[PDB]
Amino acid sequence: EVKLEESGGGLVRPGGSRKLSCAASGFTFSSYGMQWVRQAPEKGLEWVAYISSGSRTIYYADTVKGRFTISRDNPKNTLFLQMTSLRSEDTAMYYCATGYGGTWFAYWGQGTLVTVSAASTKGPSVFPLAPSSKSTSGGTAALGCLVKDYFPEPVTVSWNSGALTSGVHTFPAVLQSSGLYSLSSVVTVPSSSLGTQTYICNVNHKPSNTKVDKKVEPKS
Amino acid sequence: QIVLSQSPLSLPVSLGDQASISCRSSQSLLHSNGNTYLHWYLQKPGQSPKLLIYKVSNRFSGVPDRFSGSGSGTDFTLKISRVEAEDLGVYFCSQSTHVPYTFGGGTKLEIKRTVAAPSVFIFPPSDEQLKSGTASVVCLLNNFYPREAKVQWKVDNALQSGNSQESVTEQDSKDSTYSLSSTLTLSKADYEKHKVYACEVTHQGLSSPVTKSFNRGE
Amino acid sequence: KPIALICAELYKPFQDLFAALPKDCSEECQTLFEDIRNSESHASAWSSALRIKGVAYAGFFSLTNSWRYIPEDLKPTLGMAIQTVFPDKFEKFLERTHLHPEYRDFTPDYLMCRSVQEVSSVSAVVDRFKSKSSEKGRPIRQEESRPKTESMQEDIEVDELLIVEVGYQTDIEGKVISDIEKWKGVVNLMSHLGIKVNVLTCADNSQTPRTDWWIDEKYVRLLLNSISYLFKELLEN
Ligand SMILES: [Mn+2]
Repeated sequence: EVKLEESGGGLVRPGGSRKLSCAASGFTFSSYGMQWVRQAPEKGLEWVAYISSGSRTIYYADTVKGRFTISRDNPKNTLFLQMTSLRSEDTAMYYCATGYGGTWFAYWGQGTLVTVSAASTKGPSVFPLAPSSKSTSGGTAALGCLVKDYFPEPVTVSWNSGALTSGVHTFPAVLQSSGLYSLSSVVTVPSSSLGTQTYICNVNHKPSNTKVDKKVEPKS
Repeated sequence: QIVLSQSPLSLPVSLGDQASISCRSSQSLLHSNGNTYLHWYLQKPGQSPKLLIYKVSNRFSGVPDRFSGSGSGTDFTLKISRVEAEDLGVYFCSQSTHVPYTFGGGTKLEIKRTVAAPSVFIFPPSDEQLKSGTASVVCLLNNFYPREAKVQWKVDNALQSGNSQESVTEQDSKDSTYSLSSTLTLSKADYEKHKVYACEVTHQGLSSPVTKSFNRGE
Repeated sequence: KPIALICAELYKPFQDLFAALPKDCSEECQTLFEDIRNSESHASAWSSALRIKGVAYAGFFSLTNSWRYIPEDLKPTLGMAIQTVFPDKFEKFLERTHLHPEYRDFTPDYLMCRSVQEVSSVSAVVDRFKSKSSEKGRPIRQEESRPKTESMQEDIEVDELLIVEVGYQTDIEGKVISDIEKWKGVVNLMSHLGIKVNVLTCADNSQTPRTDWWIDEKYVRLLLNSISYLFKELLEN
């Protein structure tokens, strides 16, 4: 099975550097050109670099020329990307890819997220969005959590430790002008269940090693 | 650079129907070796891209035969013969004939469904947040289709600008609807100088714009 | 000293030379040495010595690189290499060379293609020249045709040529520069034909340290002890 596994992402301050790696398995890695592609959040794909199988030919996108270096260690089945003088516009998910016989992107990794920013890692403030008559329709009530002012991204929300998945909408984060992120997560439930059913939102933010379990109750 | 122009930007399509996506190249993609390096990818929401078609019309191994490509020179098309719910996501053409390798901006395949009006709910700021000196008011548009919607805030009937942000889910894989949150953020002080907090929602599924509101102290 | 006494003083160093040259090369260098022995003027002898200098170097260049020495007359022109290697494009070659017909007759020291002599790998040759140029500061110039901004491809092999220009002269920079300037037009012509060619040019002189030439050190001692001493004794006397 062809697989590509990227590593090395994380938080980096503007002007800083990072080295990304991609472990290749399931094919003779040494015979094939290797590529890096990136995707800024909520944007399209943007090709980054190519390296021939024997490293004789290397291509760069103009945006990264003079700052990024692609390279490979064929005995180690590993592809690299040295990133330097990073800018916030480099904030992206970085994928390694290969054609396994051509210059098209046949095989992709799961990607690794690079965040370039001077904002400081902060776990989220979690506030309940309480069910009420203003959030009810028929026999259905909406409730949720506001997950405010955390950094950098991935945060994960679950409801009742993941037992509650029907009707859950966790919204994509919005980058605030403070440099921090915020989102909300809502769920609709039977309004008859209020008073009897405990609703707890579980906010996990691994970058700050913070985990928040907020209980959402109807207010009085 | 070679510019790839995709049309349409978004392609609402009913289950079972055919879909066609166009990709136009700003220069011929015919390589001097005789091949044409125009390729088609699908990116399902929250996943990494998948190759569908390489060199114009070659279907990648494992790819369902409902996908096909054709064209030459500067004009290329991807056909989905019979759309499936799984085919939801963004479709990119890309070329590797010329350095830099480039992508089109993507076509968002949208599954058609019957019109659904949004359920509109409003959430006053929690007491926990008000103690921290800020008030966020959340307005929620739940389970609506199509996506076009207009949401505005009015505090004591005065339109608000510059103090709200909005976020939309991807199209739901099960019921094909969208949800949208809009968050108005006031300082606690500004929040305590007003009474009526209202969210006005326009959507083609509503007989008229809906104003969901609350009075602060209640 | 009489020309015929210079040849005698350097009969052994020129036998060691002719003994190491490719068969067709040493036969040429031998005919020229005789003309120099029977030279009736310091002019004609110089002109003969000049031709030995270049011919003997080109043979030691073929030796070091394990290529074939092809006497000038038997060397292919640019038109002959495309005719035979890119026949589907020779007609368009001729059409695009109406205002520059001289391009067709260009005749490098080595006109090779990848499996007109054949070479295992064109990219390998270019890497060796670029390596020595970077490690030893040896002036080279290199040009690769490239239609538009086309990328290399991994799914198909293309036929490709390699054009090499060598030289043994005091002005190493001027040669690499003037060589690469003569091929620029054709390089841009191949680009417009979709033909992949690589032009390499280098040069050595006698002040170049013996371990840093484009020919094996042994060949260097063979040329300095013979063609160089000659030039010394040819002017002085
Ligand atoms: Mn020459």
